[PDB]
Amino acid sequence: PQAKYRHDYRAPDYQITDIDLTFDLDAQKTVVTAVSQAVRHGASDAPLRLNGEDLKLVSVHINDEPWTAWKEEEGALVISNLPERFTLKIINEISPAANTALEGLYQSGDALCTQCEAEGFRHITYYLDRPDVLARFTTKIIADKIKYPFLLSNGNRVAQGELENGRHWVQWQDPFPKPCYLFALVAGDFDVLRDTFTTRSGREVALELYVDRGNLDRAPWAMTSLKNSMKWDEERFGLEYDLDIYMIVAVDFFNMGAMENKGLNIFNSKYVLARTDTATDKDYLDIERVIGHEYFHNWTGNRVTCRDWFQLSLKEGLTVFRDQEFSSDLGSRAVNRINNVRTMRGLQFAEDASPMAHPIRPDMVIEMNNFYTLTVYEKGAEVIRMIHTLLGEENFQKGMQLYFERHDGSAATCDDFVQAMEDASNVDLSHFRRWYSQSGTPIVTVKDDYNPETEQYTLTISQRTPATPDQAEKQPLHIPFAIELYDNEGKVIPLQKGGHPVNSVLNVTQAEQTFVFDNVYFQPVPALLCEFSAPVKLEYKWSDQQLTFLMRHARNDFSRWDAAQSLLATYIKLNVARHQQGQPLSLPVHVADAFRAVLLDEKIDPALAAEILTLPSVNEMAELFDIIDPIAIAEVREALTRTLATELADELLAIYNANYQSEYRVEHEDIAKRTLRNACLRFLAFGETHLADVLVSKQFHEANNMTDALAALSAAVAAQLPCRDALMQEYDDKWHQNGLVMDKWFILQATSPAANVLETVRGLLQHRSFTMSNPNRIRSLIGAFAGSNPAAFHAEDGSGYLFLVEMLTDLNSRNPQVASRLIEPLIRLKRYDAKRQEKMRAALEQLKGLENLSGDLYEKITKALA
Ligand SMILES: CN(C)c1ncnc2c1ncn2[C@@H]1O[C@H](CO)[C@@H](N)[C@H]1O
Ligand SMILES: COc1ccc(C[C@H](N)C(=O)O)cc1
Ligand SMILES: [Zn+2]
Repeated sequence: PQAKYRHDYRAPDYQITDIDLTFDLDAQKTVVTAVSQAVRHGASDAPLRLNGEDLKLVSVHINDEPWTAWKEEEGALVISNLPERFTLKIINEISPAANTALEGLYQSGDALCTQCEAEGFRHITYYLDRPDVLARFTTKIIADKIKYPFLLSNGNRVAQGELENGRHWVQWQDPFPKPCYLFALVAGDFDVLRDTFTTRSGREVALELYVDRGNLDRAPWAMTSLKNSMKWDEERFGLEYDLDIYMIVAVDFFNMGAMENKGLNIFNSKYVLARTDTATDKDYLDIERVIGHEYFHNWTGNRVTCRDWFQLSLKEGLTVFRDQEFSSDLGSRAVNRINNVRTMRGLQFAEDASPMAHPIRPDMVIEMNNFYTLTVYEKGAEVIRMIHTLLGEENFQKGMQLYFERHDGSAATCDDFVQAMEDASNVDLSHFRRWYSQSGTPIVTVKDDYNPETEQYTLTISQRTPATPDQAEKQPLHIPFAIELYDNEGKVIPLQKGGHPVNSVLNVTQAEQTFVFDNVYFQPVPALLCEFSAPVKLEYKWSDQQLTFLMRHARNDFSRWDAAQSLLATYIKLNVARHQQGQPLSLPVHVADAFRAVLLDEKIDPALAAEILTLPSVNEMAELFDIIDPIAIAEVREALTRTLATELADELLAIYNANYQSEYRVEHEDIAKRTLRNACLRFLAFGETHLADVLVSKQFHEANNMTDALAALSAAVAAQLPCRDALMQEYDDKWHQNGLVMDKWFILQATSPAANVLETVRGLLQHRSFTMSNPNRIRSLIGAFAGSNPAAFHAEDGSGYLFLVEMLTDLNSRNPQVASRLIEPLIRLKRYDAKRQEKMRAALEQLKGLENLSGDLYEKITKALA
């Protein structure tokens, strides 16, 4: 498995301009005919090197001459002695039914569908499987009409026919040149929800959502959200859909979330199907965001694509930024920002502190499917957001416009995007570019001084990024550091110096620097790194009173939340140390009082209250520590919940009841109230047993929507309430035939605090609703155990590691992409104590020795074991 390097990019020796594909479809043996029009750009003696995996080659012709000057080698078909311009014809066979990896053309239930990103098209035919080769596709699909009445590919239908022996065919054409990773094919029997969207210039677009039979009842929200996505992109970005038909297919078997194939997106059904009894508010909002994300790729990914895979963030950072802006504009901006910061600080930072650390533009990859990461996506988006902070909306949109003017219809680079933004705005991003090439989380240290004689406030700000295993050399970044200063009534102090305004985004560009502010008439309380203005760790010696002051007075909702997180972090760290000494939780009265104040403040948005009242997750807590003690973290989190539950009991029940809603609506104010209600229920579940048991069981039985039902259920499991087992069996009895709904239940099982969780999980491998053939079930049971129950995963007996090794031993062979996601918790071994580290290393060494170890796993194991 050889590493590939960004610096080794070279333009292709050959282009393909046009490809005509024919599929004689059958689940056991599909025959692919591919007729490509090729053009040599490189040296006249260079062979054409086509990529292919697991293909049975039938024939090779060049201008209809059977060719003799070719050879197959590992991963490749190398064709020699070609003319400058020619027609290549390849016939080859593939076997969809054999494809358990779900890469290429595969079976999902009774349907046939494709996944081609990143390098899946080479599993279908021999091709230039690189995203800087852009070709015009025509696709003819021949199949059994009964089995496959719908035959879909990108674009519009150009031809159709019927054949003997019950076969029929449809031919599609997509006018826009594309890299092969955006090819899609779907064949099956579906229900179809059909609608229309008219663009702002009057183009009528046919919208078509394909779902398995009997799922139309779960389709309208996804269609609503597609329309909302299209409107928003018009309003915010000025972008309109460019084709006549927009197709989405929801499939049950899919490794990732969804896929932006031009005009024919393919979605995991998790990110499509919803009705009020099956889906929670968070499912609704995730469908919204994923529908949006894939639609936004139509411009940022498809009309402008990636020169090479190391440029992935060019489309993914920017399309995540767009999905976040879409959700934030339609819904609660602060709740969005809060949750994206929780992901950054709790999950992304862990990656950046791990053996798999990489810059948002990687330099070295073994298996590109391993680089669809929190870093490339979420840190990628933070980097785009920083450009937006530095430029402002108007200049950022001028940059977007210049980026599309220069690069529409091409495969571009991250550097191209940054150049466009610099050139449009006249903001210098030369130093800023280091964010693309440097891995790891910068640590930003802030000291302050108030001089009452001169009425000046001085911030001394330093930065450093620690080395990471991938990069021994680090340098200072251009860090946009947003501040606000508050007087003692809570009013903002104007920032100025020498008689002139100073921008509140400080440019922190050196290892150390000072910023001096004049006409500061009162000692201020600072709000620092406002709206998480750069993806960094902040070190400032906060008093508890400065933090509770911000919770009361800060102008932006995010700051109030962030101040609450800073206040809790001190006390989480205190109590983890106490747990290690066998001492009970300790929490100052004034800290509990600040959370009481949030409960009783009628002026606070409920959406923001709910988030302040949602404790940091065990992953966020782990981020606070150099060495992670997973059992201490889990138990401290429960104890902190119990303490607050006891101290705030009466207020929690008052706010619980005050936020009752008889009508269920998927509307943002209503969601906010429900999130606050259910935030209170999490604490009330740790009340006196009999009170809690009744409250939680009542909500479970009386709920008129799945948000409320699942909140109750999750509380019964988290607090090990007497009603737990009955409620859990009630749910299984009701919902066992519905795998998406059962995933919620598997997550609850896997994340249970019960002593016997591992035994329960292992027994659920045989559950009627579980199967190792379905990525969503694997994620919901096995993934949630390893990744989201770090306490049971890191059981001192080592049983959690042994369990994961067993499951990876299967998955390595079955589905290496899912295996690679699931090994992540073992690759974090150097964050744990020595005894755990030795057990985790033994597990990794077992896996390193597997027969037929996948490249996907090999990459991660060898970084981990270094
Ligand atoms: C589809 N959208 C909205 C995504 N938004 C954010 N990250 C994603 C997405 N799709 C895939 N990813 C990334 O790939 C990984 C799957 O766990 C996630 N890390 C995620 O950040
Ligand atoms: C291995 O299968 C896939 C790989 C990547 C994706 C992500 C999709 N482009 C997105 O950004 O949502 C989807 C599937
Ligand atoms: Zn994407």
